[PDB]
Amino acid sequence: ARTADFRTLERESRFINPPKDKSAFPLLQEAVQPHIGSFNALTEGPDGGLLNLGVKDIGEKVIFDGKPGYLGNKLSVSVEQVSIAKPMSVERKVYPSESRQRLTSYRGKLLLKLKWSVNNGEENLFEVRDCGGLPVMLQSNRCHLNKMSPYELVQHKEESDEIGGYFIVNGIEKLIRMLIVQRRNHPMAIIRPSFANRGASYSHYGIQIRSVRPDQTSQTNVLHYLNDGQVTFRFSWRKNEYLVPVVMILKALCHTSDREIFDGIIGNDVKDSFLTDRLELLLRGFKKRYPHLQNRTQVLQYLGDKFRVVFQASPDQSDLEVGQEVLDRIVLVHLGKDGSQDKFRMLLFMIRKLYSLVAGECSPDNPDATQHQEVLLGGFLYGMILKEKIDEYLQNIIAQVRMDINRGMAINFKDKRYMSRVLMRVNENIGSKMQYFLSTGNLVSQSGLDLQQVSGYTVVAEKINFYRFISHFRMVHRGSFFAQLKTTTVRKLLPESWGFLCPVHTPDGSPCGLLNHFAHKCRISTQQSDVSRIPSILYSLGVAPASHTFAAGPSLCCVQIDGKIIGWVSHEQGKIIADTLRYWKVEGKTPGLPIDLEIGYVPPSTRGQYPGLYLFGGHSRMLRPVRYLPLDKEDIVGPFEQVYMNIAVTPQEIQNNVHTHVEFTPTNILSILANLTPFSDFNQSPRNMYQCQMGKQTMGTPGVALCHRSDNKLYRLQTGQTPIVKANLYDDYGMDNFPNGFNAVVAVISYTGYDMDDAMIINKSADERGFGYGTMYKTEKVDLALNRNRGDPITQHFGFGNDEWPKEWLEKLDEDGLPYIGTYVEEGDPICAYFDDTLNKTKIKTYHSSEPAYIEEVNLIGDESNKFQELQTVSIKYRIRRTPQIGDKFSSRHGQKGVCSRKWPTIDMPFSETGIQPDIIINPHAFPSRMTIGMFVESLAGKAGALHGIAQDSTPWIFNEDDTPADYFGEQLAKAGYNYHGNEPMYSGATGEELRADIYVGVVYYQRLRHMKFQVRSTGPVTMQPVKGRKRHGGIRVGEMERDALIGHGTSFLLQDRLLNVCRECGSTQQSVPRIGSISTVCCRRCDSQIVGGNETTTVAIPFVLKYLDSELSAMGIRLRYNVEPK
Amino acid sequence: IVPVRCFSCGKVVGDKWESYLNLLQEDELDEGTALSRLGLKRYCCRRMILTHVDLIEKFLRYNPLEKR
Amino acid sequence: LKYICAECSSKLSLSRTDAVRCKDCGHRILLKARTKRLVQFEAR
RNA sequence: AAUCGAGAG
Ligand SMILES: [Zn+2]
Ligand SMILES: [Zn+2]
Ligand SMILES: [Zn+2]
Repeated sequence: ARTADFRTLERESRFINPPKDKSAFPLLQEAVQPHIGSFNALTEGPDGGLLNLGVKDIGEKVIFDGKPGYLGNKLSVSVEQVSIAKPMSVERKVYPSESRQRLTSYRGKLLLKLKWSVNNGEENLFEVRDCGGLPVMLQSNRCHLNKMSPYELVQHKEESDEIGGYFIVNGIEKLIRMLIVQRRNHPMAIIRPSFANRGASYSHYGIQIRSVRPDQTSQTNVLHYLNDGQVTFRFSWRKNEYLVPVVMILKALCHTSDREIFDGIIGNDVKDSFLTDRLELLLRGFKKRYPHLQNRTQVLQYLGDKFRVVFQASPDQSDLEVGQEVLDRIVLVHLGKDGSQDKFRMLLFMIRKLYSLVAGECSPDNPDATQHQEVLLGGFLYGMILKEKIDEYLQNIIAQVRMDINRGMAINFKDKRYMSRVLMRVNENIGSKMQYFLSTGNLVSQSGLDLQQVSGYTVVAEKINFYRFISHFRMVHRGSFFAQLKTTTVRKLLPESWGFLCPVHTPDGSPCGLLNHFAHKCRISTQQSDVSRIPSILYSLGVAPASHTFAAGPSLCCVQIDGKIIGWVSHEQGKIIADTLRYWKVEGKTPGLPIDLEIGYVPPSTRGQYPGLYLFGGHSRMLRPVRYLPLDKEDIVGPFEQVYMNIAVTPQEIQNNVHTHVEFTPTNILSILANLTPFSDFNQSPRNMYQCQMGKQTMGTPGVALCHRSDNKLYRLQTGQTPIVKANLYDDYGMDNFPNGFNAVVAVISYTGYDMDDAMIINKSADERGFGYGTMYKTEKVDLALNRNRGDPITQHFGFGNDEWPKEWLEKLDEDGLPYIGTYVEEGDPICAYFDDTLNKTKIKTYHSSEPAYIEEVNLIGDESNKFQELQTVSIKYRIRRTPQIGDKFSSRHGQKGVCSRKWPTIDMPFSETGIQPDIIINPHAFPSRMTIGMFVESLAGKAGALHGIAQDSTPWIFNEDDTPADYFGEQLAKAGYNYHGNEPMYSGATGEELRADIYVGVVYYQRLRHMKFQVRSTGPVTMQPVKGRKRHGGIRVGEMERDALIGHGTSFLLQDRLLNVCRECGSTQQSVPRIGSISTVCCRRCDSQIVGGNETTTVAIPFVLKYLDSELSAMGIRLRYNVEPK
Repeated sequence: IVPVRCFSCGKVVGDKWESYLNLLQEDELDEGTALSRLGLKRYCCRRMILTHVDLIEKFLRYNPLEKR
Repeated sequence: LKYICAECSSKLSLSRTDAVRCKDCGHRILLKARTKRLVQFEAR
């Protein structure tokens, strides 16, 4: 029957009785899923999540005792496990909204256990050494609201359906912004000129792979190519870089000979000349450069000695041991330990691609293309920085032991009291520094995480509107370094981003083209898939093992799983294998092959991308559902996989043999807010972007828990209605629980003449009925301990008495402790009174604001510690009523923003046959330039829905040209008995006569924005120039261009009044010191009667910046013959 | 938070919210017939009863003066 | 007399001391309560 | 008083 529905009964039932089972609209849960999944996989993994793995692989920091080849005893400090602690104390749980009302942080507690092995397995001293309080994530594993019913959430002072990856620190609710980086285990080719500019003989070419350890730790490994003919491996450790020849590492990885390297780089391509000559040049160069380095152990020792302070190696460490450690830790880290046999096999593949890049047989790969892009989640960065801080903490205890050895000379290395002395002298504020990182966004580390930004990783994550709040969790940022970059091509909307990033949702302005948003129904796999058995089934098909036979080059389809070369096969067989693997992945009924397996087969290409089949179990890769034609079952596809897949956007357009997938619901390639726009297929793309940017600026419905949500600003809209033309999935996302805007009876008519460009007019009566009554909630913190220190209680405390404090303060500052809740605070009103003993009298706090407000909620905050004292900490909330005056920006859902031109009186407003007087008037001239047919269609469908009672759905790509929405809604209007085109006849409100033509009138959804400014001064605050600031009663600066405009008109006196309104002898002051009863005279030292000074100085008219300039030059030691004019 | 007075026209509709709910739930109807029997003819009136999110039920159970 | 608990929601009073301590909860957060005070207004 | 972030024109 009906295409959509309001579901009023369901909405009211849900409002009255929150569900006690699985929450409704699950899509929101699997829309905030990536953050929750990341934070859970940080601890909820196969073996201690990722934190235990990371701390296990942190290292074995060792220092040696000075006990007289031996030196003393070791320390072998390690870390065993990291635990969870959500509540806070006699132990009690602490739910969120705490430290929200307190305006503090919602932190957990970090349990840390370490080792004190004095030597190899002799005396191990385990100890739990908890380090501060970790700021945990809401709705995550480490939160009391982990798996709660919506009813339980309602019970625990929480939003009826609350979800969020934001961290509550200082009561600010910040969030880790997502970042997008290179892939994990894929070596790509780069032709950036910076490689050539690195130094002499450097080329533009070079392979790059951003490998990641099983704890998701990045490590770059670049292969620059030199013009002479040698290839130089490059990496980075600490904050610096260290470069080494490639063949050095090739020979160090395994006990393998040069002819084997020849076969590895060139397989059956002996008749090639370019490759063979380049390889022979490389081998001869290595042989002549390092003749002594023959033995594999010898080259290992060479590496160890070349890198001894580079890796902070312990003095008791053999050179072979150090070399093995460095080539196990810093190169091809994603292959892990004991995989050196494959690490040697990977470089032979990486080199051959580089020579293919040199010869041009392979095309480069765009770093900013989504094929090779990849997003790391908030949780992963949290774990990475935590591991870095733990490693730094171990380094710090090592340094403290070193200092004690240097000076203290009181060492035991086997005494618990000694351990206590050591630990008591180091910092255990790991949680505190994590809180600082969340609060500021300033990343500080030694390794640098192979990132590129420094400052800015946490966004405030405001909740102006529910739309903006939910959008905070879907934005992916390219990088602040890219933001500083001025190249346009990075900001292009690449086709490869089809189905992953929203083509529409993008802020307009400076960050345009950068803050992309993921499409809805796009998931990030925050979990390593079961990739163990994949090689086994892969060997089942027709392949060859990576070790039995040697064959390289693009002529053979390389096969690798997450960076492990495992097989080589022809390209035809590679395509067959890719298709069969697709069959078995979507078909199920296979112990391995998870459905979310990103598999990419690049066919052989003429001068194209480098061939070879690829598989990616992945740990942060992007995923996207899509139907699979041969089985009509859901299939998952990634970006790298998509480029060579023949998707069809509709089942209608599925051709023969040119399609295998069809993304059902083509609306899925879009942001949530973009899908919320009605009839996005009838507007102009800039207008769609304007709408997306405007919706996040709305006077929204922040939530329902606003009773206790003390924050800086809320912008709560008092009323609100569902859209009569609501898009489908508006209800499916539970957006109805956060309605904003109102249905307005709009009239596309040029009547008043007070609206030509973008202005609009509201009906004065409709405003008086309360058309839109958004209100502002503002809280600020008031306390007296900001200057108080720990051991010094303040002489001043709340209240007031036993003084001669001014009367009339009991107007609103009337109680023993605080003002009344219900009061109308004017400017300068007594906000709160504190009795002070320092002055032995009470003092009060002024309002210090602009608009008079009403107190909404005053709450008492207690110290987290047992600091009973006198509770010198109070938080109060201001309620501000924002009735829509003129100039307040309203807008529709199509970017047709405008300001309230004038509250047109109802009688003068034009009316219709039915007697309805439209409330919102817009000028028809906007549309021909704006080109938003969506506004017209929304008006038409809104009238039809308001008449028939039904709800109209506005989903893009549901009206074919043969099913025109104009005709579809005209049929409904005709059957309802109204004008087919919506043109309702109307009569003027002043003359009372009928208008020339029937007016286009309908109902549309209208949103109020928060951009509500005027400043004026005559005298007051003041180089003697007026101060800067609207709120400081300042002035306005007359800029240089304003001065030029003053000159251009030739208005000399005008310029003088806008920029305004001496020692006679020296001409470059000093005067006015009367002695007894004489008038003021001059005694300029630079120059009784003239004592010796001078008596030549008279008043002149000059700016008072001149005296400051004179004094500055006097300090500068520079003086000029300032020719003082005569009388 | 039912709009007491019609924004555009001015017909009182605050009283009619409960009646609309009863007519929708107790007796099986549709919204159009429910509004018709309720006595609303112009869509300027029909808005504030066809579309009104009752954000007092969800917004109200967070009472501070009663034990949870 | 005032200062609702906001955790157990019980009215109480202060004695210049231990404003944290809700005698029934001990929760360190207190919330003030509206009293009978005249508040003039405008119906517009 | 400076720095960063949000913006608006
Ligand atoms: Zn002089
Ligand atoms: Zn009406
Ligand atoms: Zn209590």
